[PDB]
This record gives sequence, structure tokens and C-alpha cells, in this order.
Amino acid sequence: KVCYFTSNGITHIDYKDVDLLKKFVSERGKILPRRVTGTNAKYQRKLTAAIKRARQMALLPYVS
Amino acid sequence: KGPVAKRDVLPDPIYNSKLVSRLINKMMIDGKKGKSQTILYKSFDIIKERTGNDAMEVFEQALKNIMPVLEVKARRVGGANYQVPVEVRPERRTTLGLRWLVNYARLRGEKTMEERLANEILDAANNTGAAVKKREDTHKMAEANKAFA
Amino acid sequence: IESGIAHIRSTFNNTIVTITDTHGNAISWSSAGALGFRGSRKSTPFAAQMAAETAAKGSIEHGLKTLEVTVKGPGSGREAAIRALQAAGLEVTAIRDVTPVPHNGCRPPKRRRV
RNA sequence: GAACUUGAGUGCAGAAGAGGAGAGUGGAAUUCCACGUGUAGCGGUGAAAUGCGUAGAGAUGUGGAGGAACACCAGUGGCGAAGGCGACUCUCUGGUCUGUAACUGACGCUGAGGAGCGAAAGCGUGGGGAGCGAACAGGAUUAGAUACCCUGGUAGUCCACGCCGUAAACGAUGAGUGCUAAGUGUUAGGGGGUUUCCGCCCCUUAGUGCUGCAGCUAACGCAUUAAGCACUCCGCCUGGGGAGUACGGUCGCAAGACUGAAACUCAAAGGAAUUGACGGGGGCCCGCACAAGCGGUGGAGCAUGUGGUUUAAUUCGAAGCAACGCG
Repeated sequence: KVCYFTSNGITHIDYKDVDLLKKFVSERGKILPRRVTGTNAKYQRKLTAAIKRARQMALLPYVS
Repeated sequence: KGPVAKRDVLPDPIYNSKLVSRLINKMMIDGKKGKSQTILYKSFDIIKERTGNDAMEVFEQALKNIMPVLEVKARRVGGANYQVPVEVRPERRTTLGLRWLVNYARLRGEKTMEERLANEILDAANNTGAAVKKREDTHKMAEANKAFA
Repeated sequence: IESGIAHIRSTFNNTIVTITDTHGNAISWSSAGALGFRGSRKSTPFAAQMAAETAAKGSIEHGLKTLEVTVKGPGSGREAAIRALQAAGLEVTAIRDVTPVPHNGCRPPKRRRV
């Protein structure tokens, strides 16, 4: 596929962007892997850091 | 390898049936179709006499009571010795019916196998009888082991 | 009552079905061992079907009709038990595939052949 | 002694990382606790039994306690000298890589001895204990079963500091440097050729995979991440056993570690590969081999042959299938 963050040029993912993180997160609550969303390695690292921080502030779920 | 099949002869000069000659070939001891034909026709003449009916329909009713739907085969996995129930294909239904008629008739004990086969058909007609113990018990073994199918 | 949730927990030994009420109050329960199967037949989906049939009969005896069925535990008889809740006069609307997933937690007991 | 900037290092600029140490916090799940639902099982196995359970369990709903590991990300991905390091957040802190040109100007490499780190188990002291779990107990299995299996469960696993100082501590491959075809993924960078982009291509680093030429090798294989071609330095080997033993010494609370023989004994031990045979390894297939049936043998009587034993001789030969109504 195509990477999101290379396309839209956007850098540090800004945990407040709950809708974008909600796009990358799967239906139950898990982080989708890199071969599903198509991102880079680096951007998947910043994505998973963002999702874990937004989970601990209940901006994102853990289990559904 | 593959499956091989066999044949059988169509008529009987009285009682024109395939399966009655199939019973003639059954219960043949030591290569004597003559004795089994004599036993069979004297038995069916008793079935025509003792009950005022044609013995063809009584004989098919006895078959219908005996023909088993469900054999229970074997399946040993590990140390388990499970028996597995099999839907019987109808050729083996007829032939297990004939074996149970013949075996439990000659196992009964009366003053000819003429009389034993006649009374075993008369018992298997009104279903309660000696071979139908084996029919019921095979269906009970399939009923108990139905968890495997 | 009319609505409840059917908790099926089918594991490699037993397939236990408890039909409970929505804020968790068990109306009736029956297992694969309650039906009479004592051996390994407890694991077979025929026993899970039978256990769902008896739990469904008890639930209709108390009167509930529309379930919301939660499959729990790794076994074999989950699909037949969902199907047998349908064929016994009930409705299975939602299917909650909820086996208890630890994230990392406690360590499991040792592997078997060692 | 004077000069140089490539090696080395400082400066500036970014980048990435489970690099470390201290504190705080989270969400599953597990156990336990209290209460409601409710009834007869649960658990477990190849099969069961011990356990748990009508004194109300397992299931289920809510609440609480407490400990430990951090699903998905997650990847021949990253970092570290190695051990190793996966939740999150901050505090302090180590290293690396990339672009140079500002500086230094050989400041470098290696390193016995020394000093340190050093998985896991173990030890000391104090806490901690949810799961697991040596030991131990019960149940099974079995000829036996101090085992595998099952049910329980102590130390330990966890934390603080101190000791041990060992691993198949592995890449079974010392460190440094230079040279010696390619193809190909990928990680963190840089620059270029159109486009502001998306992005394609080209180019270059440092790390990380695979296939591969020359070359090497006993072969397997390695091959720019060398096991090639060289130079420097260190460590280590000289048949197998005895034996990493004994003695001595050092270190250690201990367990032990390190150093380390000899008498005696053998003509082998060993590596890699080849042909077979075998496997309670995988695949395919076949045969009265199995199943599906039918009739028997094993029981009785006799016929017959053979072992023993009686014998003057009980002639000799056959001896699992493949001897025994055989010569």
C-alpha cells in the first residue's frame, strides 16, 4: 500500500488527533500492523507510541 | 484395488422373488441348495397355513423389522476402543436382515428348521422376536455412541 | 422475563451453558456432564448441542426468548451450541466471541511432554 | 627537530534506538475475599482417579485486596562490549550513526597481569508472594515408575543491598585496519534528475538478511557482515581416557570457581561426506495381510509326524516364518 504520513507530509502525530489514531486502530482496539495500514517503520513507531499514550488518557480504548 | 460386486438369480418357481433366492443361497450348508429350497418352501407353506396370508408380504414385513439402519463400526484411537455408528447402505440392510433371520432361527430350537424359520418370520413380523433383540441392541449401541457419527 | 444472555463456556473437557439474566442472574444451567456424558464425550459437539437444548428448554420454562450469546473458552462445541439455541425455539442475535485474553499476566503451567 | 591531513579525536548540525539507573501510573487476565442468581456437578485425562462440591461449588454479575508479566505494535526491526534490553510517563545519564568543514595534527591499534560488567541457578540480610513451581504428598500408568501424565504444593521466581562469577556465555567464528565481481530485501541518514508535492530513478554512507564470481576448505560450506588475500597484537591447541581429577595455592559464608598434573591405560578417539539398513519419522502403493464374511484348528476320539522319557536298539536326516501326514 501507500504510507499516510509520507503522503500528507505530517510529522509528530499529536495524540490529540484522536480520529487519525482511531483510523489506524482495529475494530476491537488493537493497533493494526504495518502490512495492513502500509505505513513506514518509523511512522509505525510514532503511531504506536501515540496510541499507547492516548490509551492511558482514555482517548482510545483497550478492549472492545 | 477398488470395489467388486456380485450377482444373484431372479426367480423362485413359487414365490417369485430375488431376495428369497438370496435366502436360499444363505443357510446353505455344505453346498446343498436342494435342502435349503426344501426347508424354505415347506416353511413358507407353514407361513401360508398357520396364518391365512400370502407369505411374501409377511416375509417383507419381517425383513422391514430386522433391517438395521445403523451399524456401529470400530475406531480405536489411543487406548479408547470407541465404537462409531455407520448409516448402513441398504444392500447390507437386507443381508444383515437375512443373517439375523437365519442365525436366530437355527439358534431357536424346534422340530425342524422349517418350523424355526416359520416361527422366526412370524415373530419378526409382529416385531418382538429373537433376531429383533439384535436389531434393537445394534440401534441401542448406535444410540449410546451417537456422539461421534 | 423475556431477555437474557447465554454464557457458553466450551473448553477441551466441558461445554457448560448457563442462560443468565442481562445484569447477570442465572435462570437455568446445564452442562455436557449434566446431560450424562462423563467421559471424553463431554468435549464432543453433540454434548454441547444437548446441553444447549436442555438449557434452552429451561429458559423457555422461565419464559425468556431473545438471547445475546457469549462464547467463552477454547473447545469444540461452540458452533453446534449456537445452532441448537436457534433450533430449540430461541433467537441468537449477537455473538460475543469473548475468550479471556490475558495481555501478558501470569505465566502458564509447563508444557506437557517434558 | 620541522611540516602534512587521510587514521584518531574535538566543534557545529540533525536522526534513530526495548542503551542504562530512580520514581510514579495504567489495562487485560490469574488467584483470593464478600454478596446476589441457582442447582449438581466442576476439574482433569490416552482412560480414569485423587482433588474441589449441597457446609452450595464450577458457570455468572458487582465490589475489594494483592502480586508478577507487559497482548496487538512485533519485524533475519533497533540498541548494547557481552550478559542482555519490550506498557506508559518524567528525572538523571551512556553510546552510536549521518553531513561536513571549523580546529588538533599521529594524539593510533592491541593488550599478559590488574580493575570492572557478567544469563540462570545458588548464598546472606530484610521485605514480598498472584500465577508457576524444584523438593515433598496423594492419584494414575507400569513388571517396577523415587519418571513422563493428573491433583496439590515448599524454597525459589519478585524487590533492596551484598556475595557467586558460572552457561551449547554460540556466529561453536578475538580485536583493529586495508584490499577482493555481482544480484537482492530491509533499518537509520545524506545528495542529485523533473515535479511546490505525492512519489520514481540515480548516487553514497553505517548497520542488518539471503543467493551468489574469484579465492579458500577435508568436506559441509564461507564468500565485501569471509571461512579470501595480507599486516599488527592478544588468547589458545598439540591423540583418547584417567580428568578438569588429585595435591598445593588464591578467591568464596557456603556451593564452588580459577590454576592444574601424574602413575596407569588404548591404538584408536574424532570431523565431514557416501552406500546401505533401521525408525514407536514423513509420503505413495500393493498382497486373504487387515477389515467384510464363510468354514475350521485349539476341546473329545482315532490316524500321523515331532519333542522328552523308556529303552538292547527305540537307525539317521529336518528344527521360527522357511522342521513337525517332511526325506
